[PDB]
Parts: sequence; C-alpha cells; structure tokens
Amino acid sequence: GDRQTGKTAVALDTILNQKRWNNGSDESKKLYCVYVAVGQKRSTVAQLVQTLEQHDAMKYSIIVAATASEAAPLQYLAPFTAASIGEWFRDNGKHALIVYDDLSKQAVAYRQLSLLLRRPPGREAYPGDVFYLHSRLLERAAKLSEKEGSGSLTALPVIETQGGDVSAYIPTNVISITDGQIFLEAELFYKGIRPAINVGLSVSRVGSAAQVKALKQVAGSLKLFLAQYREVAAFAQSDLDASTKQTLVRGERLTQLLKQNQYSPLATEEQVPLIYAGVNGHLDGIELSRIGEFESSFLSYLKSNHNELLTEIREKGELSKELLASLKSATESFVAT
Amino acid sequence: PTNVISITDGQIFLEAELFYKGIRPAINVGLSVSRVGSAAQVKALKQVAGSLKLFLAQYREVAAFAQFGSDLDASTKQTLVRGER
Amino acid sequence: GDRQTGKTAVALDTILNQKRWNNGSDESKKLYCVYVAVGQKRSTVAQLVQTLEQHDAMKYSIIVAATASEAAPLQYLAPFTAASIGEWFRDNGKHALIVYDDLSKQAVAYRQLSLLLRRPPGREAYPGDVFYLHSRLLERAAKLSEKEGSGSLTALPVIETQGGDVSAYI
Amino acid sequence: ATLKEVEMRLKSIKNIEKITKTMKIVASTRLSKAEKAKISAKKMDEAEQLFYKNAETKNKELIVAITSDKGLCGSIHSQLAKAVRRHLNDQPNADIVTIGDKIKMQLLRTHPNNIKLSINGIGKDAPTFQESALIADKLLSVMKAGTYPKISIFYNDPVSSLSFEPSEKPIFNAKTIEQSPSFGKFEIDTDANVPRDLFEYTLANQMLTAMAQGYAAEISARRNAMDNASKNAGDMINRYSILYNRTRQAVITNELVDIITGASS
Amino acid sequence: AEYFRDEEGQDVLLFIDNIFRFTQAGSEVSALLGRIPSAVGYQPTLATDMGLLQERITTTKKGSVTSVQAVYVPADDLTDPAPATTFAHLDATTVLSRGISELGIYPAVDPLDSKSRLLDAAVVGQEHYDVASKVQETLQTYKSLQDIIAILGMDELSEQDKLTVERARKIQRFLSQPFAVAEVFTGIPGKLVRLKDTVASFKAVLEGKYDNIPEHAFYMVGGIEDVVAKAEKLAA
Amino acid sequence: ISYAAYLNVAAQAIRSTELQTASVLNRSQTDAFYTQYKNASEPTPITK
Amino acid sequence: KLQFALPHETLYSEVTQVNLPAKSGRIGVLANHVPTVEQLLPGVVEVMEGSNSKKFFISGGFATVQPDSQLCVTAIEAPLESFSENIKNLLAEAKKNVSSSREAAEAAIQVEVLENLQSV
Repeated sequence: GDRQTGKTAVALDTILNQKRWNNGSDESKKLYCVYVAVGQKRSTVAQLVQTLEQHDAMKYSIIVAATASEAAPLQYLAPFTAASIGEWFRDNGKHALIVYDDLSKQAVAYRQLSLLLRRPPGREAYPGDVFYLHSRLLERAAKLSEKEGSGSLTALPVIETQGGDVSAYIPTNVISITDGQIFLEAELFYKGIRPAINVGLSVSRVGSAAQVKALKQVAGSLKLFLAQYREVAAFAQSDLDASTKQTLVRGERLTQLLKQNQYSPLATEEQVPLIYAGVNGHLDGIELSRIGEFESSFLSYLKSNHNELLTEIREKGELSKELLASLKSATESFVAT
Repeated sequence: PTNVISITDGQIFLEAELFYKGIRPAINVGLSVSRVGSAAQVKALKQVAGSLKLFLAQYREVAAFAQFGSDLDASTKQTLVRGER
Repeated sequence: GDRQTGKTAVALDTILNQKRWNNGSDESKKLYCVYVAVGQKRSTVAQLVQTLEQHDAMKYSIIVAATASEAAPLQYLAPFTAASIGEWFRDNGKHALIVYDDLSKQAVAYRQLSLLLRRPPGREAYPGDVFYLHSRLLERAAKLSEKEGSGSLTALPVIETQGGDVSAYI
Repeated sequence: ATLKEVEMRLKSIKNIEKITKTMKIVASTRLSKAEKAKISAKKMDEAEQLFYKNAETKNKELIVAITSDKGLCGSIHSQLAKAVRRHLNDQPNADIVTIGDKIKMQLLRTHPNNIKLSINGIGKDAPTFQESALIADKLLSVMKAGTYPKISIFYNDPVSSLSFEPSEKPIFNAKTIEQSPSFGKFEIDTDANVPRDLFEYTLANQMLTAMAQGYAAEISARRNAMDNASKNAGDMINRYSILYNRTRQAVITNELVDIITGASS
Repeated sequence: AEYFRDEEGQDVLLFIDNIFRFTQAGSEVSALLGRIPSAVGYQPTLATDMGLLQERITTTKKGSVTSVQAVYVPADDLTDPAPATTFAHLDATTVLSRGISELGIYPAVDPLDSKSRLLDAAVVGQEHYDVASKVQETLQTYKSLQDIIAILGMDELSEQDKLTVERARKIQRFLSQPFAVAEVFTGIPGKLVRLKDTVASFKAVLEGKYDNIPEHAFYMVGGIEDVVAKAEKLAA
Repeated sequence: ISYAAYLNVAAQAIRSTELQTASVLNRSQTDAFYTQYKNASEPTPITK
Repeated sequence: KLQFALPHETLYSEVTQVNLPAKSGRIGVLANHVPTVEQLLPGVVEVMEGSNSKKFFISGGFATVQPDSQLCVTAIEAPLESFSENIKNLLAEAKKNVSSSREAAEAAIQVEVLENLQSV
C-alpha cells in the first residue's frame, strides 16, 4: 500500500487486537507478535514503542530493530534473523505473527550490498537474486503438521508502493509468493475512509477457510452487497433508477460502517452484531452521520440488554437460527430507538 | 536540463505547438517562471501588467474548459474573449 | 505478420502453385524452391514435409532445417548455407526461390550469439551488426544479368512481428 | 514520462468512457418520462387534428423552432439548423422565433434580422403546458402571430427509438380556420369567436406536442450518442494500452542498457 | 516422462506449473553466470532452453508425451518476450475463466478464448470441424446478440434469432460436465464422454432435436444419451 | 384576456383533497425567460 | 364515441351520453348531435358510457362533435375528486390580490372556479 499512509498504522491495529486473545490463557490464543522495523528512524520506532507500552502490548511484543542508521548488512539479515526467533515459538507449538515492515527498504539494502560486491544488479536495479531472498523468507511462514506439532508463524509482509506502483519488480515477485494482498488506496484515504483499504484490490487466497463461522454466516451477504455498491458506485453522479438508488443507500451506509478510528480494534463478539444489522438492512433506516453514534449506542444497548447474546455469540462461535432470531429482535428494538 | 534548471533563476520554455499555433517566437508561460519576482522590471510595466498574469492564468484554465465546449457562462466567455485578444 | 496466422501457409501456397510450372520441362520455368525453417519445431517441419510430399512438391524443393532445439550458431549459419545452394542454381542460370522462415527468429539467434560473445547490445538488444547480417543475406538473392545467366533466387523472408507494430527495429 | 503522459491521457479516456456510459443511462431514465408524456399529449393533439382534417384545413410568415439550450444531444441542433436554412430559402423574409440556444446561435449567424424573438429557460426542463401557454401568449402579443398567415414550427419527430428526424408542421391560423371550407360542416354561427379562440388553443396544443416529440427525440439522441462515444473510448483505451505496454518495455530496456554499459566498464 | 514414453511405450501427460518461474530461474542463472541479461532481463539463452525442453515433448514412434504447462503472464503482457516464446512452443491454449465458473459451468473453459491449431477440417475431421464451427458461430453470435438483446429486450429477437438464443443457452448448459474428480467437489456424479459421442451430441443440437427440452434440463448434464434421461426427469 | 392564457390560469388555479402530485404542481409552474431580439439587437432575457 | 383528452393524461380518448358545460350553456350529447364547435368553460362534467357515469372537473377546453359522431373534447388538465377547500382560503388571498393587480383576471377565474367547485 501507499507510502506511510499509516502503513504501520494498519499493521499496528492488528497487534492491539492480539492483546485480547493474549490475555486469555490458551497459547493458540497467544500470538507472540514481532514487528520488524527495517530502516526505520529511532524516533519513529520510539513513538511505536511508546504507543505499544501505552497499550501494554509489550509483554508479547518483540521489536526487531534495524534502524535507518543501522547498516545494510544488518538490514539484509533483519527479516531472516527475526524469522529464527519465530521458529522458537512455533517449534514450541505456539502461534505468533511476524510483520516484516518494509521489504522495500530490505531490497534497497540488498541492492547496496550487491552493487558494492559488484554483482550484476537485476531488474529495476534491484539484485537478480532478490527474488531468491524473498522466496526463502516468505515460505518460512507455515502452519505446521499436527504430527510435527501444531504450531504456526503467521506473517504479514509490508510493501511500500512507490506512488501506488504495483507493477514494480519487488512488488510483482512478492505478489506471486503471498497468500493474499491488502491494497490501501489514496482516494479512500482522502475520502476519509480510514482504514483506506480498497477491498476490491485486497484479496485473500486463504480467505474464508479461516474466520469465525458465525462471522462467515453473516458476511456472505456483505460481499455481494458491496460488490453491487462498487459497480453502482459510478452511477452515484442525477436522475437515478430506484434499484440503483436502493443499492446506494445500503452501500453508502456500509462504507461508513467499515470506517474505524485507527488504533482502536473491535471485539469479534460485537463485530458479528454490527454486520448482522447491516445484513438485516435495519441500518438502511439510519442516517449516515448517525451511523457512528448508532454504532456505539447499539453496542452499549447490546451490552446492557443482550449481553446474554454477546456471550452466546462469543462462546458458541456460531449462530443458531434461534440466536439469529433473538439478535434480530435486539437490533429491531435498538433501531426503533 | 534537470541540472541547469536548478542552477538558473528562471526557465523560459517555448512550446513548439504554440509556434505552430502562431506565436512566433513561441512561448509556454506555464513552464516559464522567474521566482526573482518583478525585480529588474520597469516600474511602469509593473503597474500596467499587474493583472496581466491573472487574466492569462484564468485564460489558461478557461481555454481548457472551452475545448470541452460545455455550456459556458458569460463570465467564462468574458475571460475567453479577453484571453484570446 | 503475427505468429501462426498460418504463417507457414502463405509460403506453402507459392510452392504449390509452382508445381505445374516447375513440372514443366522448360528450365526457365524451373523454380527450385528452398524452405529454410529457422526456429521451428522439428515436429511441425515433419508435418510440413508430409504435407509437401502429399502434394509431391518435395521432389522440386529442398528443405533446410534449423529447428528450435538446434543451437544458435547453427541457426546463425543456416540462412547463409542455404543461400549457397541457391547460388548453385543461380549459377546454373536457373530460377530459384528461397523462403527464410522466420528471419525474425534468426535475428534473435544472432542476438543471442552476440550477447554470448559479450559484444555490446544494440537497439532492442539486437546488435548493430544485425543489419549487416540481413543485408548480406538478402542482397545475395537476385536474378543475374542475362550474360551471367538468368538464374533467379527470389527471396521471401518471413518476419514474425510481435504486436504487429512494424515500427520495430528488426 | 512518455509512460506517465500516456497513462494520464489513458485515465482521461477511461473517465470519458465511464461518463459516456453514465450519461447514456441517465438519458434512458429521462427518456421514459418523455415517452410517457408524449402519448397523452399526442392523444389530445389527434382529436384536434380530426377537426382540422374534417374541416379541410386549407392552409411575413413565422418560423418557430425547438431545440434545447444544452448540446451534446445528437445532431438535433445542426440537422434542424440545416433544415431551417432550407426553409429560410423557402421564405427569406420570415421572422424566426428560436426556442433553444443551440438553434438560436446557428440561425443567428445566417440572418440576425430574422431572429426576432428568442426564448431562454426552457431547454433544461421537460416540456410543460405552463411553458407552452406562456410562449404562445407571447407569440400572439409580441409577434402578432395571426398577422403572419403562415406559421411553421420545427421540432424533432422521434422516428425510431434509435432515430430522430427533424420535422416541421404548419400551425393553423385563425385565417386558416376561416377559409377551411368544411369548417361549415361543424356548427357555429357567430356566437363565439371560435377562430380567434381555437387559433389560440391550437397554438399551444400543437406547440406542446411538438415540444414533447422534440424532447423525446433529443433525450433519445443524447442516449444514442453517449452510447457510441463509449465504444469509441474503448478503442482508444486499447490503442493507448498497447502504447503503454510497449513504452514500458522500451524504458526498461533503455535503463538496463545504461546500467550494463556502466557495469561492463 | 520419457522413461514412461520411451521405456514403457505408454502415452503420458506431464504438467508443469508456472513457466514464468521457469524463465525467472533461468534468467537468474544467466545473471549468476555473469552473462549479459537479454531484453526485458530474460536470459539470452531463453529461446534455446525452451527449444530443447519442448522438443523433448513430442510424439515418438513408440509413445507420445503431452504436456500441460501453466503460463503466468507478467502483468498480462503477452507482448513480453517470455510469453511469446512460450506461445511459439505451445500448440493449443485452454483459457479457463472465472466468468464461466460463475455461470456455474464446470469446466471453466471460456469457449471463445480456447483455440488449438489441431482444430481443422482435415486434422479433426470435416464433420467435427463443421460441428465445431457452427457451435462456435452460434456462441459467437449469441454473445454479441446478447449485448443489445439483453438491453433492448428479448422480444427484439426474431423467431430465427431467438431460435439461436434458445439453442445457445441450451448449448451453454449442455457444455457443463459434472465430471468425476469433482463428483465429490460439485457433488454431482461424473461424466466422461467419448469423442465419437461428443460430435454426435452437437450434431443433434445443431439440428435442434432437443429444442423442446428446456435449457436447464442440460445444466450439469453430460452428453446426448445423458440428456435423454434428464429430458425424462424434466417432464417427470 | 387570451383564451389560452385563461385556460392556463384555470389549470394552475385548479391544482389548488388539497394535496397533489409534484408533477402536477411542476407542470403548473416552471420558470423561463424571453430574450426578445430587436434586430442581433435584443431586449434583455427577462422572466416569461 | 367520445375522446376526452388532457395534456398530461387521457380519459376517454361507446360513450352514450356526455354532459358538458359550454359557452352555449350546458350541452348533452347522445349519438349524433349537430357537428358543433364550442369552447368549454371550467366545468363540472358528467360523462356517461352506458348508464355508468364518471364525473370530472375540467379546467375548460374545447368541444367538437366531429361530423362522424366521434365526439372530441380536448381540454387542459384540472378529475373532479382530485380538485375536491384550500382554494377557498387561497381565493380570499387572491381577492385581496385583485385590488393591487392580469392578476385581477387570474383571481376572477379562480372565483369562477371556486363557485363551480362549490357546486360540487
């Protein structure tokens, strides 16, 4: 995604959510995060560290630091070294998440090494075997066999798009290796959609295989609705068909809904309700400005009134027709107020 | 060109298309700046040509719009007419 | 033109038409036609050969072959050698024809050779003597002065233009 | 550079395609209303035409024309302009009343003397009886329409849903009503001034119908034009795509060569 | 594969994955060898390496190796030399699309983008060719017809035109094989339909003999014999 | 007063159940101007 | 037959009796009637096709018995039920308006219309 558009911010949001699971005893719920700061100013990382300390995330966080000042050999080995740390957790059968940020600066460091070692540089003046480096690194992220102990080492490489360029040699290689992409978009950022993720250009090759069953149930619709909203997006600029206009109402409210104030993650047991409301289209009846107020209020209404439901959603992790029934009732009741 | 642009205090771009358009010598004053302002400009000419820049700048925007040939308001066509002359 | 728009077929039709003329007894109606297959699959050539032998056109025609498998220096030497055979006909004062299919793949072959000789790349990485190769090859195809014999050697060099944008160096 | 200038221009073409698509759809929406109206209006007109036929209508002069202020709705403006000019050969001394800026401008050039009355604030709106009535009222007062014993009106008959033919018809004056012979095969004595009332009445009924026919043809033409535009934009997209792709490759090659040359030394 | 072909005399089918990454690997080895990277980075030995590889893929007098290869186009630049060189070696291209999969048609083959050079009146037979050509023409006309037919209205179709639309939509459904590997995966029993019966099926559809059996009674249905059953079930 | 002015006015008055379709109300009230052309020359575009 | 046609709508454009309010007072038409042309005043109208009758308030128009017995009424849009209180309030304002200002005539048509509305 787009250069320093809170690329680190998008990443940081995940780390905060890992606190919730981390607090829980289960070590499948203890993802021991690693943020790998490559070529990053000590001040910037100090701010990161300070923010992490503020959210008390330091107590499972590891910050592998190869700062801007730290030289290109350290930078070259920085993701690889970090990965090895990850192996220990993984080997113990535990889970962890390593965020390599950003391989774009890793590439440059390798470029510096190679050119200085007089090795012929590859495409776009980035070493020829930079692909080989990336392929080795990115294939170390693995969900191990039950036989050889179930462990994992989730990874989320960060690539900085040089003016949104995704055709560049370092992006193209990485794009092939990766199992999904998330593509941040400048227009969306400007249009105040934070996260500024363009979900059209975001893809997952693992996708629905992992995700809560409950959340899967109430978000098949969401994919389809949003799909129409995107197509009928350009129809937003006169005298418009009723069908398109209905889509626009549902779609616009959804677009506002997926805004989230960055550095605040949400609990899944309350994510499922918000999307459910949208699915039941009761949010169609809620004014755009009032979506935000509605959201927090709806959550509080659920927290007081239907905290049985919240606990049920959480613990069952699945939604029975009876649970969806009760949930709908709650949504209707809140929507009425 | 990049090296020279830094060194110099102005650039005086001439556009070939504008040569053909009939300004001979041609000009291309969108790519011509002198950031040393109205220094070394005769005082009389400084007074008179004060809004010459504004008119031309407005003309540049207006002319582009005019090429799309959308229903123009009189204000744009005042600019357009003025600019052309 | 573009790859396998029956690229081969255009040349084949010429050879076929010049069956009746060539099966004439007039030596001034004898074309001796050479099909130089450069950068072409040996299988495809074998199908072509079978097609030619079905139209029994093989008996008046030569096939020179420098398949895709065959190494780049052989490919480099393939048009030149073929043209020598053509000159023997030419120097019989007898009409001939030579189709260099695909001379574009010959360009790639000479490019490869040049690069592997670590000779500097030319435009589009095709060396600057790519011109020299083609000009020498092509201008060796002629219908000599009547004194020196009427031996033709008609050249039809078959260029495979990618994109069909013929503003391309080769 | 080349690559970026291609790309920005290609983006323009993309936006144009999208807009011309959008415009075609919005035009379709508007077209539905236009057509709906046109039936009801035409039915009213046909009942009057039944009178004129049975009456045997027996038709300075006026030329009235209808186009919109806005453009880019077919060749409505200039095909009608050419056909007005043809009928301005048919009557050089006629006073042209131009309803629509686009028809106004073109005719204004050919004769500015003939432009006598012109009307603004109609073109962006759908035809309405209120407008028709007012225009008629002004035609009578300002142009003294009845004095000119020939009136002719130009509009666009929406020939097919894919076509528009500029068309004209003659409005039937009080003089026309007077000298209609089988007028007398309708009973009136002198009780009402039926010529002077009916003239006024058919001035508007005919005018509204002409406007409805015109508007439908105009909006349909706009849809058609904007559709063909989208196709043209696609072709240009493809052409710039090949250019973009080739240009991208060439830059890469040229850059690579420079690095290689440096490395070789 | 060659041990199978040459030394077990049996036909083989050899899949290769991305040939882009075959190229990338070759390109790297060139650079490592220090050899001047030829245009668009690709190795100067790009052509020759494919030439050797894909002439070891052939029909010998004792066997034949068929090879299915995957071409990962570099940002859809067919213009790029590496795809072009591949396409030269390739004889046919099967162009699966997701639109087709989204029409529920499994196989996912985009019929107007799949072409083979063995499709000929000679090579696969005049009958086979003619049947194919008619079906192709039908599909080609159908798609183009559907563009403005859908927008303008299905009533804009003439009796002949809607005969074609009906036939086409019947063919479109008839294409989908509920095939055996995906017997589980789609959930519907497989259909392996022999070549002779494939030609036969399309001849009959061309004669519109099943233009009385609606289009959805061919959906996920195999050949002509199969849709006799489905026709019966449709009625019943 | 002109016959067609009379009917128009009547229609406009008559759309004053009291509450009516928007299209009726719009069809009974639309703004416009009339740019009389004295020659070229032209009295100013003014509300028709 | 009858053709009763409005600009924005259409009504009857078979109709055995039609009762119309005209410059000739009130006119009733059944079958052939004289091939008259009369301007219709603002009206309370009854139109009967067979014995069944539908009643309309019409903003005036024109009446024409065509000489082929195809009754043709062409009139400008007002339905009786759609028109049929606010106008009476409005008329009070409009009457005041006559004092200051064509508007005098406008309000005059409006009073004529109000009286006619009061008739229903």
